Amino acid sequence: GMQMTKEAREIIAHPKGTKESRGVISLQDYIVEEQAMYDWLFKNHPIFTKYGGKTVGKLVVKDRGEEWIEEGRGNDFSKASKRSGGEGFSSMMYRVARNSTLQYPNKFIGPEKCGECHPAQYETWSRSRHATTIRFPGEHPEVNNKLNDPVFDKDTASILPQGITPDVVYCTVGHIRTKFGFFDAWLLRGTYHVEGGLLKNGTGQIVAGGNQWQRTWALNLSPEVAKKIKKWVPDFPVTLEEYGDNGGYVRGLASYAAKYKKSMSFQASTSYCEVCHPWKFDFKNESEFYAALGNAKELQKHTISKGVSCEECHGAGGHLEGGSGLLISNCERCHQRFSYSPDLMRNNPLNAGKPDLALSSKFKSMGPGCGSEGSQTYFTAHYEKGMRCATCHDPHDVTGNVTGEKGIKGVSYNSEQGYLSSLYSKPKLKKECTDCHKEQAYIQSKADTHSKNSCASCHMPFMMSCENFYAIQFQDQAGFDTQRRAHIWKIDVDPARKSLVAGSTSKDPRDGKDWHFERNEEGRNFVDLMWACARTTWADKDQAEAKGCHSPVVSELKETLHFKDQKQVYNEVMGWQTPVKDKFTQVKVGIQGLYSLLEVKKLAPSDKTRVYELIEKAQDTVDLIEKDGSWGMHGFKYTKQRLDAAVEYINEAQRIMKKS
Amino acid sequence: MQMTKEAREIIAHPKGTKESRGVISLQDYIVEEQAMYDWLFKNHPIFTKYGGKTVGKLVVKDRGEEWIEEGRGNDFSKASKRSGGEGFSSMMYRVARNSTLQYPNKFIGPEKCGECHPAQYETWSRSRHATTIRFPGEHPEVNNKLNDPVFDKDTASILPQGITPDVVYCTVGHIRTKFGFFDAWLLRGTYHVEGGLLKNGTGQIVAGGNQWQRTWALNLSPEVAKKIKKWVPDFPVTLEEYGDNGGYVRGLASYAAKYKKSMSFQASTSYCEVCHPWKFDFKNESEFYAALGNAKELQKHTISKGVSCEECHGAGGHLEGGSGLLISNCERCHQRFSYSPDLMRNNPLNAGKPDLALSSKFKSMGPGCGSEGSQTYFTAHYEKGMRCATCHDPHDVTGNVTGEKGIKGVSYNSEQGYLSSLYSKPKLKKECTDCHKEQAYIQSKADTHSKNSCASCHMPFMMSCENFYAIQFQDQAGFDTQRRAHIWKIDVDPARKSLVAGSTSKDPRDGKDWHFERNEEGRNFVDLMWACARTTWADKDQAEAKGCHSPVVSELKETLHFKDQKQVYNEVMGWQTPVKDKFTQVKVGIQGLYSLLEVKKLAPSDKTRVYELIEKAQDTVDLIEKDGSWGMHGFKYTKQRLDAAVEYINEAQRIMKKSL
Amino acid sequence: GMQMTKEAREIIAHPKGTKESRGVISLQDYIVEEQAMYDWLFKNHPIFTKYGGKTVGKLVVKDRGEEWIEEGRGNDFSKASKRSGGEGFSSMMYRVARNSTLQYPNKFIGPEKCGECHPAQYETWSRSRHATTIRFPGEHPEVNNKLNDPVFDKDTASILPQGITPDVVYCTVGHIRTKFGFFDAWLLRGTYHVEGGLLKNGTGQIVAGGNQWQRTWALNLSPEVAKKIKKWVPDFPVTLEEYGDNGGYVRGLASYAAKYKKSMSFQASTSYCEVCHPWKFDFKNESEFYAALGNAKELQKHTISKGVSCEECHGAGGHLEGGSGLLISNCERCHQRFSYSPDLMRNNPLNAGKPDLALSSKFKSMGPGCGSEGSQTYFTAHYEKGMRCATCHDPHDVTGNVTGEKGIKGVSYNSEQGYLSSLYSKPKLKKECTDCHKEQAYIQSKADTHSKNSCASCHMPFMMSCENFYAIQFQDQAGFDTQRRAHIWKIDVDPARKSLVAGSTSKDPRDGKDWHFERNEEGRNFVDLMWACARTTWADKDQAEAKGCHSPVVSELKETLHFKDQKQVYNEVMGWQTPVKDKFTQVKVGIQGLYSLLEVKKLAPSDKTRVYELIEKAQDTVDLIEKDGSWGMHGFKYTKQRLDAAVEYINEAQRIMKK
Ligand code: HEM
Ligand SMILES: O=S([O-])[O-]
Ligand SMILES: O=S([O-])[O-]
Ligand SMILES: O=S([O-])[O-]
Ligand SMILES: [Cu+2]
Ligand SMILES: [Cu+2]
Repeated sequence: GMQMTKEAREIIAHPKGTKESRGVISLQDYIVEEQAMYDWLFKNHPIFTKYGGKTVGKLVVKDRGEEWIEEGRGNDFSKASKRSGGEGFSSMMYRVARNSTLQYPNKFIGPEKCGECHPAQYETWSRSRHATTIRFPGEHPEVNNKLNDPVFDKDTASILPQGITPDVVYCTVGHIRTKFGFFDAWLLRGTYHVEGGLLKNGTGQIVAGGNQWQRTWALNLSPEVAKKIKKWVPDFPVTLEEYGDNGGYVRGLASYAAKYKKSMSFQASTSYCEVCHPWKFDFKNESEFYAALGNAKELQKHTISKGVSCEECHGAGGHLEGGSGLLISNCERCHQRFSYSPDLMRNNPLNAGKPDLALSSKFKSMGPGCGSEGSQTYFTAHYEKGMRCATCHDPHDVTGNVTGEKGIKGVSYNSEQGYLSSLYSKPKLKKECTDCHKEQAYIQSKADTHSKNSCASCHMPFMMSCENFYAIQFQDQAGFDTQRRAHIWKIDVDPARKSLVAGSTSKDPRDGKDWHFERNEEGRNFVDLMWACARTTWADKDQAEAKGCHSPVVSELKETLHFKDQKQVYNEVMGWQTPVKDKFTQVKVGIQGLYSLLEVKKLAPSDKTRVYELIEKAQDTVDLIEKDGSWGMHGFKYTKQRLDAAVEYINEAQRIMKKS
Repeated sequence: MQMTKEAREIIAHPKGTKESRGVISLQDYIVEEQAMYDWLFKNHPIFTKYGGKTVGKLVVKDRGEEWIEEGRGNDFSKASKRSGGEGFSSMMYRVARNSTLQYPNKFIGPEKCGECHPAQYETWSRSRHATTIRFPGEHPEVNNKLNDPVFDKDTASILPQGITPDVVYCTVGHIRTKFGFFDAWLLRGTYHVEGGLLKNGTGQIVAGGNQWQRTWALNLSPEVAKKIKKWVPDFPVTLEEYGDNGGYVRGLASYAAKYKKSMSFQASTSYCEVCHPWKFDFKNESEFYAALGNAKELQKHTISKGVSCEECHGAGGHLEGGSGLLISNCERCHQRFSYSPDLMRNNPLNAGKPDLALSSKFKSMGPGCGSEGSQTYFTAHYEKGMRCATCHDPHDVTGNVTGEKGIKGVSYNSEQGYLSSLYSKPKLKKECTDCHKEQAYIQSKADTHSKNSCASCHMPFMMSCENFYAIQFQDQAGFDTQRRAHIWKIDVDPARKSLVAGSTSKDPRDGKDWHFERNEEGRNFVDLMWACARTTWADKDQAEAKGCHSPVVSELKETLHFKDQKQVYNEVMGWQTPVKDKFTQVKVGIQGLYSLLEVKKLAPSDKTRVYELIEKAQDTVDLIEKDGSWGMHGFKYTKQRLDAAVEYINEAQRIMKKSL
Repeated sequence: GMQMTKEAREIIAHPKGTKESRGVISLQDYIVEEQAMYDWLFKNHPIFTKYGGKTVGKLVVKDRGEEWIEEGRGNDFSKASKRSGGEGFSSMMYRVARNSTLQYPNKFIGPEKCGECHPAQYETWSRSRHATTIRFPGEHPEVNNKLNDPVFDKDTASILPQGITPDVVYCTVGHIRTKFGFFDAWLLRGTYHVEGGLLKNGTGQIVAGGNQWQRTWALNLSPEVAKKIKKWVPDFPVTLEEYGDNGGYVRGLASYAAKYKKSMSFQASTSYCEVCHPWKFDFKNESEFYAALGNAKELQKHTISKGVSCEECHGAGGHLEGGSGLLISNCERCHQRFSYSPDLMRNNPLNAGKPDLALSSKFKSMGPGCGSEGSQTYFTAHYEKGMRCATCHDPHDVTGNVTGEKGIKGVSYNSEQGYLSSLYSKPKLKKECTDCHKEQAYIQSKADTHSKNSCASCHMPFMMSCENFYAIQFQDQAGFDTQRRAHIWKIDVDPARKSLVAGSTSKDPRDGKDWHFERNEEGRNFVDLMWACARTTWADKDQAEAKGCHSPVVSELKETLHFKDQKQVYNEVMGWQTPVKDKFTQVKVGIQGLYSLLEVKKLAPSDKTRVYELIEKAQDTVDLIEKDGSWGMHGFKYTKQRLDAAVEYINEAQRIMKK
């Protein structure tokens, strides 16, 4: 029936933490501390006290033992390592650095207190999604504070699912940007709704799923857009019923950590959400905490920090006397999301004994997860060269000056609330690509086909699934659950090889088993050309402003520029790169031949001068093209024409040489 | 006699965090200061010996005004959503760790850090950070004569009349700019004693006459002042013309006081301990209060003076029993943010973003010393991730500067290294030329300003350390000019000014709400009068380059004495207009010729030759565009490159001309 | 009477620490706290309890008083400083940042617990020599776990010297890479062996020295190689006896902190080793610690951190609740090793009052010591520009993918334990020379004599001594005790000036007194041509794959490329640089004159265009060669191809200007 997971039960039965032995809290101490919470929930959550433990769909407990220990094949990683004799535990993706929300008292003073002395950082931080990821009812002006009304069209979803009303919700998680979710007053993750009644008075039935409000489904993927995609992808779901387990009762409210009417996780905020979308309460001790649980108002009134606040990155009380000590976040708590791939291990016998080298990112079904930018960057040249998040990003102003969409006429949507209203993100950067890649920027600056595209538009497609909307993941088509920006940069040019592949445990192309990034010959992640050129998304401002790129679904270009498969994209690339690489090689061979001749042939001074001059001008051209390294993809006309001139330089020198 | 209204309101309704959370925050510091002021009202000699009677009124200035109200913090607070607009904002003056009111502390002193880090002790100890706080007997640069004239026999001593070393806890400062003193009661020295000696309670307490100023004592003689008056007719020459700002002898001005009219009554705790600190070894507060009033006792129990290792790195650093290691970002002492209602109002894009209307603390009409951080905050360097530590060594902040052997003063001694110096030469990790290669390359060619440093134009000494408003005539780029601006961007305009009065100003001399202007990119900028024609005696580059174009200090011919910004602007236009005109024709030429290369009627070899010439010309355009000074970095070289490109374009046109 | 050092006792008699006065432990507190340990050892170590205090060779106590205070002339530095009126102390090279191994309880949880949440960094750190510098018997698969049999040839050394058996060894220190040492079960540094019996039985005699297993002596420096070296360096030692006090009873076991049969340091791990090759125990208090001492098994059982583990760099407990506070190591605890040189101060009157500017590195006799990369880099352009270890190095994967020497057979050596078996190091870097030095890299990329060398091959010779094997230090010949890589970069071009020189106090070229680095006119350390080009070493994989470079000992090149002195190297450099500089000057002067002429001669527009084209293309060449700054040493053939073109350009423009 109802119990903690195996992993947790095994650690509880034989704990090897350090709190008692060393006076220092470590991973296993966090697994054990969670037991009272689950015991309290099995006795006091309405699902047991009012609904008799009955649900439409099976309840499935998912505590820190599964999230912090088992996730990302941490047991396989552990067995593959020498650490603790191959007998230890590995927390691949979900863990905290400091005390959890089960420890009272804590030393948090709240971001407003940091802001008294650091008013400048408070301002830029406070207009970011870090600051408002956790909010209370009354803090949603972007839907005029109507959490139970349709956001967009009147037949699509509200933020809160039916039967969940604001007075039984501790908080929402998320934004209009991508998705929302909710926590009830007992700090249980909202993996359910209530049909035929309300949670608030124990009426109706608890139903699994239909729990996660999804912007793209609600706004952009109408039945007519779905039917357009279905012309290309004959399995694409159109009717609500074709979304199946991933769906629900109304377009816009999908099932997440649940399958609709079939199963639902039963999970406290402590097991998972506190890692990345946190809050902290001001209670003196845990009794005060347990007495306030189940009362949304009392919990809210005692909330001293919401979301990714100053102290979540910099430590409770920062550097203040009596505080816990200053930290400077490297972001890996919430943005790394390592996941071990036995396939990457098996496929490269050179990696033997180095299970770190077979790390991938957490996948949500067939797409790399949101909050995986760190595990993605780990296998890039950038990271090898010492670059980290803070190299490029401002850590405070992470959302930027984005705004609402005035053209949307929805039932509750209000476009005028700044970033709260926005469908996009524009993080403030310390470094642009053009700061370090000057030759690429130079070629790209010459007026041509993509000369208005940002560097990011080809190099950082929106490959990541935040929603685990597997009903719409058709990855070989570079769509359609595409809400976060890949941090990989390297573009592979190949007719067939894919960035994203199924694990060897997969038995159907759509089962979603053990999907992972593939690695190229340099041991790095890469972006395939279907993602780079032809991806489909509604999260990409650059793409929206460049005619939807080459997506058969969102491109506004003529239809002969709609790219349907990677081989077609590859052949377009080849049409540009092959003549460029031919002229390049011709020049290189010409330069070498002429330097050989100059070592033995004697020429009149004015002719010697000219021959040398042409060789060196040809060399300037080939050095520039070689350093650029795109073989015409950063600007074909400038590139081809410059090389043509250089071939002609070589031809002139050869005539002069032949003459003498 | 009472604490300020601001401090009293917080005392009446405190909302700090020391009791509620075990963590000391801003409001706790306001509250803790009460006992000190109660003690000073009963025990300070002004009251116990002079009966409360002063020539000039006493105006209490505690943390309530310094750490809360300054920089228009209450206006910033009301403009913020933080705490519903009802909070407090510490804009410029606050500490990060315990104040000097908490005993015991964990400070061990810099000599102990020095035992294991002898290398950093050596570089730090020969810096002004190390000696900004000194005790009588530590002033070899004036032969330890604190009561005799430093320079000429008719100019000031460091300590004003009535103030003797034995009633002084310390001096603050150096010969570099200015000195001040604290009395043995740790009250700031905003007064002197006429017809008597403080130590005897004889004579009368007189407001002002309290801050020794190097520039007034040494450089600004009535002869120099008369020379200035010739250009600037309201410039003061006689001592009485210096008015409230002055005093009874040249070289002792009034600061935090107006001569015979008003004087601040302020403990060290309210203000100075933020930036020119000290720490005592007392085991508790009773020992501290028992020593107060005894200079020798305080001195003996002083464990840290000035900006010592632990002031940046934390009491005890990383040592066991220490308070935890810090790495200073310098904003404690070098930021000095100040909110400008005008910057908010003037730019409706800034609405709801009061951080964007931040300026720097002004000392009347000039940006204050220690505002390098609030200046750099609104620069491209800062946007690109650059911070103090990007360019500066944090230890060797003074450099190898020395005294002036040519000065013959009553007490000045020129042989004490940096103590004797008029200048500063901070050690740098990065020079402008390390990152700005095109600019450095053009600037390296022998020409008019090729021997100037980059910093000589880009970083003028715009900042007032002394608040010597008697001599501030900002439209003329003088004359209270002691610290170096960290702005870099130079605006090229006939009239627009860096520094402007606030809209509360009713007279050009009243100095109300002065602030920096912002350009179209939202950045601070340096006007041409500052960049080219400023008058200062703190700038060694300017002293070694014939005084630049200051009508007051220039040793150049008189037509190179620039008297207003329009004149400077016309000189800049004499260079940039022909450059920009030629550049423009070359660029249009290149584009036109490139487009005409698709005309038949052109021999192939003519076609290639045309290309070869416009290609070379494009190199010139690219260098000039990148440089971006339009000849200000080296007119002769810029002209040599453009003359070449003019020939290339005329030769290509000559060849094109045959087609017709 | 066995007692602590003069230096320790003087501080103990007049202590000026901060632990009692301020609640904060500082340097003098660490000196004071070492008393009980030495008193315990004088009473309880087998040297006294089983061998009656008798040893072949004099016992010389060396505690924190000498190591943490007197070393590197800290007393001279102190007297040259204004700090504490010239009357303070200065810890030049050996000191800790946080509690020593004398303080109990501590807050260490061990690297496996860090790695539970940081599995990635655990993996890379765990395959590095930081992780395994401290090991217990049982953990040496690279010798088939035979610490008492010969490693390599049957007539060379085992890791543990005779009389010393695994059961009375707490740990080894080191690797096959360079050398090993041991600590006995009482945590005394192994500066001795036992002849005629076993330490564990109290039989035999304690003999001084012959205590440090040395890879290069054991493997590479056979009597035939030594004879080859002797042909060039006549005083070079060939027979065991010619190694003298530095030597011992078997090739491969040298004397270190000891002179064979003559003297031996008596030193607890606390005095020196715990700075840089540390461990930590889990004991609740110092009683459990002392009760365990002398029992290797119980000490091992209670060892919670070994070697340079996560917490040694990051702090006990890291950032965890109840831990001691996160640190980010800047490496200077173990890799700096500053040493004050009164010669550098005296030779430069400008440095007066500034003793920091006369800092050098720890020397082990006549070679800069291992673990002095920091004091070296401190006087480099790179450091002046803000570069630190972490600019170039990954701090975790510091060993790299190096492997055993397959092809050598030895009685015990096992070549398939990966980095454990390896003779070399390949630290993972964040930045390569070529990332910042583009012009140099471009010229070096052109196929030519050295175009296949790494940048580091010439710029970072293996100048440093790990072993203090002074019997084989002949520094004017750039050999032969050469185990770690110099971090200096700047190459000086001179027929005679040397990087490494003897102090003023030296009275014999081989007495090894006060050796230091010389400083050039820019105030920096520099690499002389002998070290850069013709050095001899067995630690440099780049050199072994490039035919041994120009070493007369290891070079496989023709004998005319065996460089025997610096004057010869210099003459080879001048043969490249002189023609380059001559053409460069010709071009540069010609550009200048052409631009002047253009100001006052008139030409046909079409001629004028030509003169400009030729001058600008010559300028491009001048700017590249000048920025490169090697005057052909980065690629003579290409450098000459560019300058040959630019001489033509200028000649042709002068031709045109003549009419
Ligand atoms: C791409 C690899 C290398 C880089 C990045 C590099 C870098 C440098 C740099 C920055 C300098 C300073 C130049 C100056 O003073 O302006 C230099 C000088 C020098 N390098 Fe290299 N180097 C490389 C490879 C080599 C190799 C393989 C050798 C020897 C075969 C070598 C020998 C020298 C010498 C002898 C100098 C001194 C030149 C002089 O001052 O006269 N370098 N190198
Ligand atoms: O549930 S969060 O990973 O999108
Ligand atoms: O009083 S200080 O800001 O020059
Ligand atoms: O004994 S360690 O300095 O190679
Ligand atoms: Cu997500
Ligand atoms: Cu000042």
